[PDB]
Amino acid sequence: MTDQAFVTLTTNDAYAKGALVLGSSLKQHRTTRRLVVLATPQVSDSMRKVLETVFDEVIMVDVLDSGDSAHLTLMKRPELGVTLTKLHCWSLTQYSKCVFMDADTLVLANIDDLFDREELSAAPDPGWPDCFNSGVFVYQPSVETYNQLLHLASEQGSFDGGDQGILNTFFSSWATTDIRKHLPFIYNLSSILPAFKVFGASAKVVHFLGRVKPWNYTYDPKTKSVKPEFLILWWNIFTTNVLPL
Amino acid sequence: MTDQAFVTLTTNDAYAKGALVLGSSLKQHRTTRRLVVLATPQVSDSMRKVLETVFDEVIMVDVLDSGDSAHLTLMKRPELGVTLTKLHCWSLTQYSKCVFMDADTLVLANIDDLFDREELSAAPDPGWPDCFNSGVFVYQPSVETYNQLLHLASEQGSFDGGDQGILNTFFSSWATTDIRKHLPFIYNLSSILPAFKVFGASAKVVHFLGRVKPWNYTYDPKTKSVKPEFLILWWNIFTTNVLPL
Repeated sequence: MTDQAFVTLTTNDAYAKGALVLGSSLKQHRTTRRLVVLATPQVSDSMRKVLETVFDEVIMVDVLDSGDSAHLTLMKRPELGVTLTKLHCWSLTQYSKCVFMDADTLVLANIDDLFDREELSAAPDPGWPDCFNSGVFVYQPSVETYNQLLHLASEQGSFDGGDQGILNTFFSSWATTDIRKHLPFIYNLSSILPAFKVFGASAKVVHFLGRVKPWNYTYDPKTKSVKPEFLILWWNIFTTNVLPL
Repeated sequence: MTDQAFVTLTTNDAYAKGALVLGSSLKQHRTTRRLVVLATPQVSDSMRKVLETVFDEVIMVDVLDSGDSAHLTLMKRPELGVTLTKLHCWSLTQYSKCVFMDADTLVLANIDDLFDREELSAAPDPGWPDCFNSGVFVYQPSVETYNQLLHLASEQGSFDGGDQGILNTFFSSWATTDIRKHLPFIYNLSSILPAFKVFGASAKVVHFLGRVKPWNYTYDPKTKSVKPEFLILWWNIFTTNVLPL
């Protein structure tokens, strides 16, 4: 299936270690789709070489470059540099449908059935459930949709300063229209109690939303612990699958 | 509209002060439906007299009495006394459709359009959004449905020990079937940040989920403060509307 792909984003070498675990977990449960990672010039050249060993395409996005399609929007909204870089996922018109996943997510089972969904399909966000969490969403690349999002960013910006705010404003009918575009919470399980004991075993994707990202923990290979099984599995994939590359 | 009603529950005099504010807020925004409160013998006789000044029906429920329909279930599940008392809302077969609201909720605008919904319509719960919050839900009373819930309580109980767990287990298709049965989050806004600045103004019902209930705060009538505008409005309705009764 060279027609569809999983898309992620790395703005530095720290988040690149998260995408390496995400891409390895996508390979571990045997995905038939392509693996795409969007990278900025802040990612070092040697870290991009490590990313090529996991992902099928390492696409460079530099919103600071005047030739970039989102550069004029950046001058109006200089605080949305990361957001405008992520919005380049709609520019990947070589694919018909994609599933974007942030670098701080981890896959626990095959989620290729997400490509049976339409744009825009996303899981509900905890805290404000009438907004979807932009950590995992199924979309369809389009130059039209991409230019629509850039104009919305220039006109209004983002009410949370990130991508989730503007994406919820653009796809504002998500909470009341089609329930098939509501992904189950197990496709984007927030790391932040009795409900977990009943449904947490059916988790497919865990979203690390804590203050300390998984790669910023101090991992002890002797005890296989850190300074909670999901955080241990992240470092297990990182040491077993990612490092020998 | 003597055919439909709002239903609440009071197990003691402390929660009875919350139902007095809830019923007063329902009267403040002019509801055309009946006001029903379920009370246990633990509510004092004089507090029931105060409840009759607000609600149209004060219905007594005593699961400790051997003649109660849920008494045999209580012997199997002695920890679900409050839950089995709340489940008596389905026994109110004199109404065709009802909207249950917990005593720790507060109404900010007319929500009579909730009776355009079907059973079971409820708002998503924050924390685990694939489960609905049982603080506000639209249901249809039925002896059949009530006996179905009692048997589920005897067989499995509740995975959270309260009503929300068993109600989510019984109405398990809520998260994936009809989106019209997904009430907007403003119909049950949890008191527990950038999303509030955009949508919080459209709030219709606020659900006080904090550790300290609104009636357990120390209210100073001089400064109109407590020991945050929703907690102030609760005590304003309590002092202006409830006390002169």
